[PDB]
Amino acid sequence: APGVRQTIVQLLSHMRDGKEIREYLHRFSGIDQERFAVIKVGGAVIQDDLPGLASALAFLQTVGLTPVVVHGGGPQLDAALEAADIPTERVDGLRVTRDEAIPIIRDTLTQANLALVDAIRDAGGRAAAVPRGVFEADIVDADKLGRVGEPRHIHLDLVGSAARAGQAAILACLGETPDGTLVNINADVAVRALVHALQPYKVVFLTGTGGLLDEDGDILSSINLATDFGDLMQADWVNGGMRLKLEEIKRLLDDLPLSSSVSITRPSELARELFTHAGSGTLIRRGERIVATDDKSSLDLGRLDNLVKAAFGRPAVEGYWDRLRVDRAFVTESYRAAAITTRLDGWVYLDKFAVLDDARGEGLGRTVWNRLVDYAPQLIWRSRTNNPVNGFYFEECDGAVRRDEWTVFWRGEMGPVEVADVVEKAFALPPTLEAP
Amino acid sequence: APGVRQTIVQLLSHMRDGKEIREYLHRFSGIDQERFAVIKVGGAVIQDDLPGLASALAFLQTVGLTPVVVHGGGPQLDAALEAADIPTERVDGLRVTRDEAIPIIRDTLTQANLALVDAIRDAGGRAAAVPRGVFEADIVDADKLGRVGEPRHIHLDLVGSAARAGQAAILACLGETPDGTLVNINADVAVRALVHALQPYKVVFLTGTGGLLDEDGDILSSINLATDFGDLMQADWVNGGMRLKLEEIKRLLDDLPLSSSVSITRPSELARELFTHAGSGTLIRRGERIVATDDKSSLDLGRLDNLVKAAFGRPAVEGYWDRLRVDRAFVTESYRAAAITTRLDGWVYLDKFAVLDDARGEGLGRTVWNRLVDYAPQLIWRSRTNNPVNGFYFEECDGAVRRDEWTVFWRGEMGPVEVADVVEKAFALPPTLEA
Amino acid sequence: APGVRQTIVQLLSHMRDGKEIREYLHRFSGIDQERFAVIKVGGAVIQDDLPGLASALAFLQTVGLTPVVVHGGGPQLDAALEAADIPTERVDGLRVTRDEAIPIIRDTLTQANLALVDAIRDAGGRAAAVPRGVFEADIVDADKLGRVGEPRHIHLDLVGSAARAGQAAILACLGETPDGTLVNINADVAVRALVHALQPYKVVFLTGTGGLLDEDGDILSSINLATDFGDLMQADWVNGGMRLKLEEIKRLLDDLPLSSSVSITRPSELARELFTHAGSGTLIRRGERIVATDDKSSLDLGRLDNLVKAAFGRPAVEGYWDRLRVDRAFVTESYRAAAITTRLDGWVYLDKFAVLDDARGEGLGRTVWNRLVDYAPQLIWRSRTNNPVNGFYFEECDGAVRRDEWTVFWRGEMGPVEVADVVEKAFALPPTLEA
Amino acid sequence: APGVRQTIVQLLSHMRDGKEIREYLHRFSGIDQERFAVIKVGGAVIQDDLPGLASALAFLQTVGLTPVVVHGGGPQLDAALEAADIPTERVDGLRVTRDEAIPIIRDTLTQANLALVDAIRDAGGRAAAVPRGVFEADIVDADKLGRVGEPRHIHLDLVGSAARAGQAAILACLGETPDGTLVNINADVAVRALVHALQPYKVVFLTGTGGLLDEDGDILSSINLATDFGDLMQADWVNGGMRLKLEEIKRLLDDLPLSSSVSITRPSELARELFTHAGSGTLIRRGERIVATDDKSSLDLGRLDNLVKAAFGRPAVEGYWDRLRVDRAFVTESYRAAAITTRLDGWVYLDKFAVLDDARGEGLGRTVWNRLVDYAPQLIWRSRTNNPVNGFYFEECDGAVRRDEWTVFWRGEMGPVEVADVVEKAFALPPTLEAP
Repeated sequence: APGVRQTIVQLLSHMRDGKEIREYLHRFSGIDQERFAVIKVGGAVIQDDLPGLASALAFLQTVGLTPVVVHGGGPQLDAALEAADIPTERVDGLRVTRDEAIPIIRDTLTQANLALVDAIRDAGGRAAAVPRGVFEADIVDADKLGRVGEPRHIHLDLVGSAARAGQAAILACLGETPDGTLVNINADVAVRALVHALQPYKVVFLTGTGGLLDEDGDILSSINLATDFGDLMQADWVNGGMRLKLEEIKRLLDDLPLSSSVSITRPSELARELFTHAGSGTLIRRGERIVATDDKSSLDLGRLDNLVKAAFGRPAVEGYWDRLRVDRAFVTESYRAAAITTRLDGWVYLDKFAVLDDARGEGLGRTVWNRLVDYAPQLIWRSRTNNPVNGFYFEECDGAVRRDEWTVFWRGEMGPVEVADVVEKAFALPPTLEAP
Repeated sequence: APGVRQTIVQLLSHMRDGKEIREYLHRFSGIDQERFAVIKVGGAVIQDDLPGLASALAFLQTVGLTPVVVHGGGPQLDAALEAADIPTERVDGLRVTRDEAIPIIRDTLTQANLALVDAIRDAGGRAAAVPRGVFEADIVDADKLGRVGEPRHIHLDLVGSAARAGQAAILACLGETPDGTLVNINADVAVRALVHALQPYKVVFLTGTGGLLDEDGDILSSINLATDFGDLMQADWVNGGMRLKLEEIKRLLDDLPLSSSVSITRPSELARELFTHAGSGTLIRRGERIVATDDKSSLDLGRLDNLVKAAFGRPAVEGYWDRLRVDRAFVTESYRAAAITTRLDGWVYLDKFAVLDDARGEGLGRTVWNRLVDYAPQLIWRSRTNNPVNGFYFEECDGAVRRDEWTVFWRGEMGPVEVADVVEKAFALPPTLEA
Repeated sequence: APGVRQTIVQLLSHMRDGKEIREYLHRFSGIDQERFAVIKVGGAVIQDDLPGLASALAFLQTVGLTPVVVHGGGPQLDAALEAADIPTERVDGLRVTRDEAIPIIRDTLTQANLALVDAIRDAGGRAAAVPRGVFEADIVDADKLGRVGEPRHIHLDLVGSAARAGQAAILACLGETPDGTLVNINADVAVRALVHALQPYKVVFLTGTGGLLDEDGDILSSINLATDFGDLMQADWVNGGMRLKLEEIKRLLDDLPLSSSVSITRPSELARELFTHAGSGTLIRRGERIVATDDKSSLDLGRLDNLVKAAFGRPAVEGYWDRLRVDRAFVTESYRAAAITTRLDGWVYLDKFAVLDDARGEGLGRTVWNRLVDYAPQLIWRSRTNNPVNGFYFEECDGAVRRDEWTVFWRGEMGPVEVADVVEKAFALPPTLEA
Repeated sequence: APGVRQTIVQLLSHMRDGKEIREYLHRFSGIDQERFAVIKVGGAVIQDDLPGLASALAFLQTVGLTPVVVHGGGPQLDAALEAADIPTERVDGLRVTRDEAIPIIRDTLTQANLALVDAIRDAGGRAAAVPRGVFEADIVDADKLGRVGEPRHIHLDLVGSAARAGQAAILACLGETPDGTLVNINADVAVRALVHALQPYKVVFLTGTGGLLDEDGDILSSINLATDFGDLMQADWVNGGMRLKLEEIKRLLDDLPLSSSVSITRPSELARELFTHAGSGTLIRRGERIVATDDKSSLDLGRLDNLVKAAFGRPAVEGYWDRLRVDRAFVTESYRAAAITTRLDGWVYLDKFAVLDDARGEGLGRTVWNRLVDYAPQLIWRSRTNNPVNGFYFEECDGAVRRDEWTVFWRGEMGPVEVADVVEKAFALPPTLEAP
């Protein structure tokens, strides 16, 4: 194994979008090599675009990553079994495939599966086709739904055989009960059980839609279940469809570490989505709630002082928290990220902003900032010249002001005359953390 | 992938027998994806010698060849883990595995199967494990034999997915009826159906035995079903066992092109057997019958002169064939191997013996010799000292005689005084090929 | 050899900064055998960090580049094994090694040298150790300094024998007078003579220090001898040490083509320094003086429009240059980097700033900025929000102002109220490049 | 290291001339990798045939072998220093190179050396040029011979650096005294000291002559110093030249294990010489004396019975050695190989022929056979049908006779009538070793 990595990495060291690939490699250097990625795909894409999914899969595996790919044959089977016939039966709320449809789906996927594995190989990747035997599942209903079952135990045995070898495990979605009765698993129950078993770092659904949509119909650049979910279920414009995947993605992530994430995208924007700070697709985390409030008394000072000591590096001076006045407060449920407003000549003033190393990487330091600006469109703050984080402040503000030691910033459509006054004030505020 | 294929020629280009690999392999340009090779193995070898088969399979695939390997779990299943949980195997005709044994064989082979695929990768080969879903088979008997079935249709779909990628398709021996009923195919019916479907160039069973035996117990260097089979079934020393595989191998080849062949061997002699003109193991063809004749006139001279020019390397001098007298003639149907007797002072005398490089390797040069000695127990012939073949002549004869240039031989329980005369004649006979 | 060269492109073809290696390397198609790179190192690094230099050298050579490395044994010889047998080094001008120290330095470097070549091979590189016989040198002083000499003629014969084979020629720092008298060249005179002989494109000293320092003690991101040198010698904070290497590096480059450049760095920042437009270490060129002017007329417009089309990517609108008013103009001699001031309400205003990709990497875009600020302590300019350069503008300014599309900047100790006016002007100024 | 071998060997397994290359590889698998081969070369070959030596060297190294090559510049310097001048001085009995010739030979060889290393690389091999620093040597005479010295200690340090890397160490023949005085070593003293230090298995001198000559002028297919040497020094036709190399080669081998050998040949016959059982060049061993005699009483029976028990596998029946009559006896000094003649109806009869496994491989079983036939041109013997050694008997005889169990052979221009009688006798002789 330590053979392909070294160079594939001495590569990744110098690039614009490199720092965030070599490290996946090191993390899953070994053993959790498949713990890299799960990836679902609706029947359509593989059919109408056999070639793009394929071009994609071969980049992850060559980089050291390991897609463990799963596919259904929505459209090729959905339509191919009507050519044949006896296609209708969807008993409870989803598809019943009675004894007659068994041989079709085998033969179809298996056809396609290879089509995909070979499509994968065509693209320069390495992969193993693993189209039977992954899902042990119990058939739970004999009469009604016909011949459909449920994932009870997972033989990861096979995937690892492909992966260990640097192959993308291309699991199709069929299964065998443990006595052998071949069964059709609708792929979602499959993906879960699977994501469960594997604990990948990322899980993606490839569709032709290739992004998800807001009220205005634009692509959705991230969700945060932790906060967003309830609302999100509960809006009309959110069409029937969009409430359920969200149900399911919350479980998928509710059952993985948070360190996990998710996109849903079209193959073409696949590149821009995993490794950049904008992108084109939906990434979904569970992320964490933010706690708000104007009520300095509802917050844990012992604990926040405990938050602060770790982010920056100093403890607040004595008698300080008592003295703080305070306008509005944002603490994410775990007291590892927080934002605080005092006031000044009417201007909302950012007093302290502290995000622990773990929180920034989860992309949380960043949700925080967001309720803070939704609430304060006109905002002033200051900052040490070296706080290497200054750069994010310049990217976001509509104002700046630098002296040797300190730099006062502002964010709002104000003209400097106005600003100069509170700003002058801002340079004058004293240091809140002790000495240099 | 970069370093592999290349660092295989400018490697085997600095040695003596490099032309025979390029020439059997290039001639083995039956890529046809996987139409390369089928390969049975008895349960035993994988167990007691996981490592050998494995070392072997990795040479074919890196060379450009493509073993499509298949395996049962004879001993590992026969014994341990079937005897462990004390289930026990029930035989009616051959083995009945009733509903109880299903989970064991899956779980056992599947174990071992990966054991082998990983054994394969351990050895530096590329392979895919294809341990379920190749054999669609019908369970034909419900009550009696329990849960056992029969190959009706073959999804080569899988093998080609491994092979196409340069993987040794390592199909283990289980199957699914088309409705799904998991079933135990006893491997033979599997291999046939399979070899049927595939039409490989070569098909080899691997066993501990690693060779097959004659009357005297020595390894058997080739058979020729075409001629040998009838007798071969019909000899007592030929033990019960040895009659049937021959029954089956006749079918396997009877159902493949003749261009096909077959070894049965232990991993260790696998090297010497495929690509050399001696070897160590059993190669089996169907070959062709030879018809026996004294009739110079019933033979194709234009064509034999065509056979001779290729074996040795000179053409017969003018007016020769017409001149040739001829006591008796053996040509294998294809005019690529032949043996000819003239006469001399009563002694049957080998005049010419030519077997083309292809025929030698098929083990046919060698059937030819056989009717020739069944017919002439007392025999004389001669030969050049360098004809590197000489060794075989000395292994066989019961006489020799060497002078710098030529060497007269004889094969018969005669005392030199008798012999000396025809022999002296033998040295005297002139060269039949030019300078 | 098969797997190496190839598994280097379809590898660095699936990443963002792959064009800059292909483009500095292909542009670095100064194979000229070894005319690739020279590389000094102080005794220390090889000792305390045998492994780093080593990890480094193996990247150049596998890439197609060819480090011709040279080494002294500063610390290993200075201390241990010279202090061990208690000989001790005698300095008159710099170091005298009288007859007694000969065997030590041979034996020491030669040790270490292999240590490095093997360190090199450990790292997956290819190299040849070339630890005697490169420096033919004359011992000029017999009595005083003891046994020390001077490089008169260079046998590159050896280096090319290692390099031609894809070996990092690892010349250690000993020499033989032409009659044979083994001699200790203090390495500098060696490196010069050597860089002289070789004409590499780049030449780098490796030290623990791994960067060079300014007044404030920060790493120095580039010098420009052409302009900087005089001042540079002539500053007190510039400590004794820092004046001389600069003396020597001026000569080294004064004697190479300008196309040459130079880092001085610690192994760890070696990556970021050669192939990026920021980096971490000292790059030194001779660069060229800039002459200072307010005379629009003394500048080559056809040629500047030629400079501008390349940096940004649009051409100026018609009748423009004629229109341009112009307070002051900085063009580096080569018309590949330039800065221009118009005016506005009294404020010097940066109108255009264009540095071609080549100039940036030479660290020249950056000298330019320098006379521009020495001249205009109070300065205003503007900029697109995306011009990925913006960051440098924010690192420098003492003012900013952002709106969706554009961003007005300023650099001076002014209070926003003053500024707001010219700034409001700044946002108002129209685009100078088309759409 | 275990990287290049495996395949380079799975290669060598099937060939006509293969069994005798893979094993050199295994022997010198590691560590004694340079203990593979030394190789000298006269100035001429590298000049007039830069390309052949070169084509040669690259086959050994690619096969796993490791030539450690040494060269002088006989002709290119011999002639190039007369262009210059002051070329004459050969003080004792060989060449004096006074202070003036130092810079020439450096500069010449070093030129050529690289020429050879590059010639080596041109040929597809891997090599390192190691043209200074191998020979530490003392200059022993200051005034007379000018500036020439003598090999006192050997830094093998360098060779191993090339070899370890799979390079053919191409040592040129210059040296440095330990204080540094550059000196010219005439290459022979160099080769010895070197062969000494290295203990290679084979050592070869490449010349344009490319073989050595007998009385009749034909190429000499092997010598055996052990026996041949005294005579060999002592024959007139043996010209002045041919007595001395033989002096030197005896020392070279007298100071290496016997397991060693030697050819002297032209590059073109280099292929046929190391790996076949004829060849074209001279191979030289020390080999071992053969002891002869008709005197059964001068031989060690306890010991021969000790020889016999190991070769075949049986001990002679009781009272046997006493009974043996005996015509002529050949024992090589070490009692590990022997040949014995009794008589029968006048015909010299080979009674026992036993060569221990070690002796056959030294090629000694084979010298033995040779005095035995020089002495008995008409010879009869017999042999078991399976004694796998039968084949050598057929290659050599001018007669045969096979029955199921035994086979009677003869060697001589006799007609079978004559022979049949002693032969009939031969089949009738009883087994000398006990039962099957």
